[PDB]
Amino acid sequence: GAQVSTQKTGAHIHYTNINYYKDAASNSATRQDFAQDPGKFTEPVKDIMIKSLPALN
Amino acid sequence: GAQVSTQKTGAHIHYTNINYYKDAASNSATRQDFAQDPGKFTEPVKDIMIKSLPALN
Amino acid sequence: RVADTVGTGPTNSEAIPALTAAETGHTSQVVPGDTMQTRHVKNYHSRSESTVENFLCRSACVYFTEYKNSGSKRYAEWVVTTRQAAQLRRKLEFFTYIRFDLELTFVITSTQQPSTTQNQDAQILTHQIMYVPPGGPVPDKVDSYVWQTSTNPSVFWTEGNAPPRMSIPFLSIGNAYSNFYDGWSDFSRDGVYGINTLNSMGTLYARHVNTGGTGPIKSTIRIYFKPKHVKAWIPRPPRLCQYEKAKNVNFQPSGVTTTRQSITAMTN
Amino acid sequence: RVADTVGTGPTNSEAIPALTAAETGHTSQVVPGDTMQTRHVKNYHSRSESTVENFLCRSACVYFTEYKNSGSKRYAEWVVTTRQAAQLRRKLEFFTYIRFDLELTFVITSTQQPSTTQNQDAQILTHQIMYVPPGGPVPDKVDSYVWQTSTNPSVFWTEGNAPPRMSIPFLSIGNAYSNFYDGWSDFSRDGVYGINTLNSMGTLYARHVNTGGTGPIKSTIRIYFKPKHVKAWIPRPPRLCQYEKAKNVNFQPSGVTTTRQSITAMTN
Amino acid sequence: ASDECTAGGFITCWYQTNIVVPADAQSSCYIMCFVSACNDFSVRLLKDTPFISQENFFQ
Amino acid sequence: KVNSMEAYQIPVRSNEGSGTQVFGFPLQPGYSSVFSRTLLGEILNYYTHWSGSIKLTFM
Amino acid sequence: GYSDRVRSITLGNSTITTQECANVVVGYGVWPDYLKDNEATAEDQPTQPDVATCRFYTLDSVQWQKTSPGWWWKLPDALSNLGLFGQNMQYHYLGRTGYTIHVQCNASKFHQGCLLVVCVPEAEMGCATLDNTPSSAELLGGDAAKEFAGEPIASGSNKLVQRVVYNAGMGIGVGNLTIFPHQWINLRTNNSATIVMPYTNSVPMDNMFRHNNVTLMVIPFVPLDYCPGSTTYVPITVTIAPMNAEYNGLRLAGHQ
Amino acid sequence: GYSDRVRSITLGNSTITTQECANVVVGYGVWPDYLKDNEATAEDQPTQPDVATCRFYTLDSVQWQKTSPGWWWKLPDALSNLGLFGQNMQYHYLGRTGYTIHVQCNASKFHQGCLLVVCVPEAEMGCATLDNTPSSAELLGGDAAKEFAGEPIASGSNKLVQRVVYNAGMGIGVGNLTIFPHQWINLRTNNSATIVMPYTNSVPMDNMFRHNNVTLMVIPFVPLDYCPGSTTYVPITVTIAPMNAEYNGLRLAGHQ
Ligand SMILES: CCCCCCCCCCCCCCCC(=O)O
Ligand SMILES: CCCCCCCCCCCCCCCC(=O)O
Repeated sequence: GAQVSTQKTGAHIHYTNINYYKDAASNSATRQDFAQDPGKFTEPVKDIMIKSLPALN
Repeated sequence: GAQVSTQKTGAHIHYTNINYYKDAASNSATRQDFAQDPGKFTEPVKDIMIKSLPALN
Repeated sequence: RVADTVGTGPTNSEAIPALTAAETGHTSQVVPGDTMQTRHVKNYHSRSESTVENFLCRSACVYFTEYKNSGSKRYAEWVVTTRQAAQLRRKLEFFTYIRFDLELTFVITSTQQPSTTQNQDAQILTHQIMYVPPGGPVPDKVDSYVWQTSTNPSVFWTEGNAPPRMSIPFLSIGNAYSNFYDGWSDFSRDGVYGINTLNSMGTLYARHVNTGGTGPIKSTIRIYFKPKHVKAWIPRPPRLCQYEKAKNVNFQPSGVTTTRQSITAMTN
Repeated sequence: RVADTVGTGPTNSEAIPALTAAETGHTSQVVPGDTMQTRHVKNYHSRSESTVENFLCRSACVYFTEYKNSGSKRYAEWVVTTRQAAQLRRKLEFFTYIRFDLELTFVITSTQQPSTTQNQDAQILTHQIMYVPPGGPVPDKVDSYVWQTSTNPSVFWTEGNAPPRMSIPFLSIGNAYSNFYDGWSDFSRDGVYGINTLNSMGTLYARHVNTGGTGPIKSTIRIYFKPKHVKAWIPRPPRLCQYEKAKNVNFQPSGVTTTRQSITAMTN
Repeated sequence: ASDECTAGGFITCWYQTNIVVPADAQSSCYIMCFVSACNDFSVRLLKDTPFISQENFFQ
Repeated sequence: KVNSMEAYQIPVRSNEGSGTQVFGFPLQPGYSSVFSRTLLGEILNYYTHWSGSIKLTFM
Repeated sequence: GYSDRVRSITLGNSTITTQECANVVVGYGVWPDYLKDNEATAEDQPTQPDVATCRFYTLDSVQWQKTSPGWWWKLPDALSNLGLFGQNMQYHYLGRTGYTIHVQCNASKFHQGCLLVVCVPEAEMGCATLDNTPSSAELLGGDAAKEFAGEPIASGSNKLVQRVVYNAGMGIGVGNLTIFPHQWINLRTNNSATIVMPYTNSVPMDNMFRHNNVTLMVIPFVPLDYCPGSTTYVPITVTIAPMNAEYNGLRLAGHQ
Repeated sequence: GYSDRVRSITLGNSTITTQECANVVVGYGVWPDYLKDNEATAEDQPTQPDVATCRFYTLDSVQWQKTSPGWWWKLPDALSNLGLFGQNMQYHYLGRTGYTIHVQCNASKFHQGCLLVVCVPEAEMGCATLDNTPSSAELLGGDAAKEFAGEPIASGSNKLVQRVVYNAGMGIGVGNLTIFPHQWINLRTNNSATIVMPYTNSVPMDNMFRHNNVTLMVIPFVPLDYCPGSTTYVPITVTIAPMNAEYNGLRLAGHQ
């Protein structure tokens, strides 16, 4: 059961990976996980604030 | 995802290549890129000149 | 992929993007275009090296110890702790809670030690590393039954080839590893206080399997840690201080920053 | 594939292929057939070794340095520069702008150094190479914290097997590497002038991980560079001069060519 | 790391107008400054940090 | 001032003439002493290259 | 119409009403909630005292002086002897709860001062002596505020928390406390600060007496200062309300 | 919601933000605009420096005293040596441009004063001596404010502008300056005044150095006055931004 994935390349090409162990802890790291969400740390406050309105009214 | 390409042979035969890395910078060199265009360096001038016409008229 | 700026044109308006309140604690989020006229620029830049996994997916040497083929100190024992190396400790400290698989590489180098004995002949040394879980009997001498390792994971290495490598599953009684614990070992609150209270990862023992030659040989074993499959939560500020012990966060007091000659001056 | 000549027959005509103007600067492009009668010949010749990638896809030794297991000079440091080797420098100079991935092979050879000490025993030496980005702390001594390499790429090699090999992604602040820069480091224009201004590729450090024997050992590390995925623009004439420094293009003045006895003579 | 080739810029503050206060209000006040990465901000070539160093392994 | 909480505070006062300069600091976050120890600066000390806009907030 | 500044919070039989407030902050964007069955390690049914435990509790006020380094409270210790909530934890081996924090300071328009109200998970204070861990009495104050010291603790060979303000006791820069959820009280713009905290911990439930989850800290970045004849005493009051409090492991009272 | 008083104007790389302002005034209800082809006398293409010329420029501030007759600026002269805009006019024979005027004064609630900010097309000042026209140095101040005099210029036989405040130098009543576009700054009600001017002139384009189109004048109808111990220095700052500036007649630099 071979898996085909994209490679890390520049902008302005696939690598085959096969698991040979069943421990699942013997796999490679998940380097390609480019997801971010600053909503927790920034804009923590309950009532939402618009970009251009008086902050306190 | 194996890729099959032609080999370098004489005139007057395929090699299999598989990428085992995702960095994409770990791939082999692109030796077989036989494209040339002297138009930049030779015949630089704007107005095109025919092979057998007086050069200046 | 990084967000790309939007082109803007001059306007006079009731709306006030630049004006905001610090007191709310909602960080202001204003683009360059709101403050000044800008031009449409596309960005191909990628936030692909800031990922927590990329930042923490590199081998670092947590600790090294020395043992002798002859003399009183036959074998070396090290308790398994992340804190004793500053670089590994500082990056782990960046998150309060971390969950991660561990990759271990051991590098062993043997140096001949000068001696009065002569015409020494040296057969290739073989080195045994054995890891004991809490409550496993400790070896008391190098020739002990504990060295059989029937119930204990163990690796044998012959000098002159690739360093031995193993993968470790996430081991914790807890759902996540705790970089900082604000707690006492007992209910009374009289006793040791600190992260050392949640510290029970076991101990590692290294010995010469065999002695090649009469002369004394000293072997150094270096242990390397590489986080894998990393998961983080509750981020913490940068430590900003030199470390003092691996059992506590006690610190000599430190100035906030290096000092420039004057508020106006651009020179550090 | 090379262009193949077309057969031609005698003719008298107004048209003048051989006649042309040098002043326009458009290189004349006339086949042999226009100047003389020719025969139809097919060419199987291929322009497949003139490609820039084939020309620059071969390992060359940019530089080598020596470090000692004992004595004051424990480790060797080399700043990473293409210019210090003439053959590598000359071919790179052929294009003003070049973009290319870098392949690095390190070959390490250790030679025993004669000494007064006797009955030496030598365990296999292990060698560590560590690359530091600009502003990474430099090691001041061989036993420094800098040698942990938690944030720094590093390779460990055991003597007696294939040389260590790594691939490097195209590293530049700029879109392309600049072989020549006509510029000053500062706005004033008083200061160092040259390509050295755009030179910030970091530094490489090599040390003995361990000492096998009491006697002195000297190790030479040789660094080899192989361009990959090459892309070139703005081609430059052949250098035509012996080099003098790696920081400037300063040259002793050179005659145009070797001299024959007379314009008529066919002997060099 | 500071580079001769690339100089980031100079940031400075000036009084557009004199500060004005009523009698019984303090003439002198204070201003705090907060610094952050924008949405377009990015980084590369991760390296060991200069500030953290150990003479010996800690105990 | 670094030893006290006065490091963060920037002094301002009513003055006879308008146009006096409140303060001046280097633009780069990583090398400058003023931004080296901040959240963004500390993360930057870890990485060799940096890109994009910086937001400065004054209360 | 309505005002963003005006607010009214009602928990149990206690209601809080401030004419002026900065927008309320939820620290990680998560409301406190009761534990899931899927995530629950303990088999025994939990006991939920509901409104009894979940009410505002007012602590002893402190005096803001022109030279006060700082004031800090260990929150679990703060409510350890207050009402049914103090009684339930003493009775039960395991407790998990959300916490509502409300810090109120009142001053005249002429007054000028800025206080930083930050709640920090797992803050570990470090002892002034390197070879000794900090004492429990120094670490936690029951019924009384514990105060930061502007100067570093002097050289000593005894248990003693290191209280220097810039390190904040954690040996970390005071300015970077922004990453922890926080709310700024500026006398010209804000009357009081409200922070709501989701329960945070690696384990789903933990014994409250042995372990403290979060620590409320107040530090003045800008000193209080006023012209002569103005009120010279300023009072800061901390009110804390438990949220969705639940208890397990019914046991005989007291800790040892 | 929004406030009528709050405003934010962004021109080029300069942004102006005032918490309190009187409604902005367009003097004849006409926005400044580039010249029409139908109306254009000159055949040669014009050069439009765009954002370079069109940015706010800040002038030297003045001190409002309890007895200041008045301050007045010739606007074309004011920006004659400032940035690219000063350079373009020196290079070019003909220039036509719109002008944005922003006058900012800050005072404590206790302070009381009223300033009249009026822009007047073709103001011609009259010399104190009847037989002599006014001198250029007296008529226009470059990089510096020119000040009205409460008393009439004394008897003289020399060039000298007549500066008496009631005549305003035009020999016309000060009160009737209302017909010219204007905005009142009252310390209790207004922080600053914004006036936007359409280009005004008989000819479509005119040489800037020889001829000045409009003159900004500030006069206090009500004197500044305050109780003792209040800030005794008040600063008035004039910021001017060119609008839709265009240039023609590329010529060697300087005027003669
Ligand atoms: C068989 C030889 C190797 C034995 C390895 C034993 C398992 C070691 C696991 C260490 C994990 C450290 C996690 C971070 C620090 C901590 O939470 O204690
Ligand atoms: C981990 C050990 C290897 C470290 C390699 C570091 C990267 C070296 C890159 C050198 C590129 C040279 C490019 C041509 C010359 C120049 O433009 O400066």
